[PDB]
Order: sequence, then structure tokens, then C-alpha cells
Amino acid sequence: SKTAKIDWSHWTVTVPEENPDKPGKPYSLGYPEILNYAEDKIASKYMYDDPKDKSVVFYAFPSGVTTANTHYSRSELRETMETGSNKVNWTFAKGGKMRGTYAIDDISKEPDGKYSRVIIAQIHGVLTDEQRDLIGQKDNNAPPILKVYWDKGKIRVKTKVLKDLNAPYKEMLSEHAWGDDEGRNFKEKIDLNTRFTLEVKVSDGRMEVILNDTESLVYDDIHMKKWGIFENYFKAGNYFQSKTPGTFAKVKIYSLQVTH
Repeated sequence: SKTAKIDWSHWTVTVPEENPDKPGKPYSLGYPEILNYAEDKIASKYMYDDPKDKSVVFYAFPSGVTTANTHYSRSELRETMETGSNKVNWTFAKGGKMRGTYAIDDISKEPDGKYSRVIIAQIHGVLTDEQRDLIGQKDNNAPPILKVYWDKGKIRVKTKVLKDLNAPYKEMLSEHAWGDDEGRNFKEKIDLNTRFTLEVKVSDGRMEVILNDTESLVYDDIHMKKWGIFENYFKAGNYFQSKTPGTFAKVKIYSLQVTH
């Protein structure tokens, strides 16, 4: 192929720029209009081809336009395991694997001279409509159980923990029941402009993140078991973790594969 190996039939994209038809909401493309990204006057600014090395660039920066739970701007893919649908999602028991080949093509520094941080892969929980309505929530949001960062020359992983292990079901369904773990870093330093591979392997009660098919960070304790009540979708691209004026990142993806 002349372009990156990304199966567009299983992703939507949200970008930093406002949707003119939904003031205050970021522009997005799903299937099949997402295939037109190179020619879309809005999206092609933020998701575009590098034909020289067959990558797709995800370019993001603080735009002031974000979605409801989001807080930072993004140029990022959201997995649709069923082409055309947001509502079909997977449990950890069902499982899933995502493989991507990435490079951090460019990124800003913060005023203290340290690089800005960027989230390049996630697993995001999502409530079913039945769960949402059980607890009376305004939308289907649920915590990002996995966030994978590029952070000052390392790949860093953050996961969620259940704060109270005897919390009842309806409490467990709320984001307030889930806190952050302490974070874990891969040993291998990843410089800018360096291809690396990420693989995320999810199965019942178990989440594994692999860098360059060498080191694995494995999550398999009680919190992964408790997390089984959620459905999930993968995310990949550039969820940019700064609002400092003038900051940005560009994340290249050469290959992206999801299986269930």
C-alpha cells in the first residue's frame, strides 16, 4: 500500500478543531467518511499522510476544543470493533489485542525545558446503556483503565485501581470509585524520531503492554478482575497532555492492527 497500514473500517477520529455544525464540540469522522481524511478540509490538518515514509501523522496542541470528559485536545482514533457503530464494545473476558508501530515525530518543550507529554494508546471503559441508566448517568463514560504515554524519553503506563474493594456494583460503575496506580515505566528509553512498537494484549483479568516486543508490563491483580464489569474500546494516536501556549506533538503511526 502507498499509505499506513491502518484499517479505517474500525476507527473513528476526533481532532482539535471545532465542528462548525456543533459549536463547542471537536470535529470527528467515522465510517466511511474517515477514508476521505486526506481531502477533508478540517481533518487533514490533524490526521494526514507522510507519503515519503508511509506514515499517518496525528498532530495535536491545545485548541480549547475538547469533548465532555476529555479536558485536553486530541487527534486520536477511537476503536469501533463493529464497523459503523460506537455501541458495540468488548469486555476484558472477550479480550482484544492492539499492535501499533509508532514514532514521536516532534514534540514541544514546556517552559521548564522538559518535553511535553503525550498519550499514544489507551483502553477506555464505556458503560452499557443498561449500566448508564441503572446509575442515572448523563452519558456512557467510564475510566481509561490503560493510558500509555511518551513522557520525557520513556514509555510510561498508568492504570486504574478500585479505591474500595468492597464497593457495591452500582458504586463500581462510577468513575469516582477508580483511582490512579503509581505508574510504571519501560526500561528502554525511546528517543524522538525513533520507531517503536507497542502491543497491548487483553484477556480475562489480565492486561499486558509490550514495548518493542521485548519487555512486558503485566497487570493481573484484583483490579483487573474488578474491571471486568466494563466494556472497552482501544484508542491510539495523539492525546496531547499540555495546555501551555504554543505546545504540540506529532505522532506518526505506520501500522495499527486490532484483533478480537
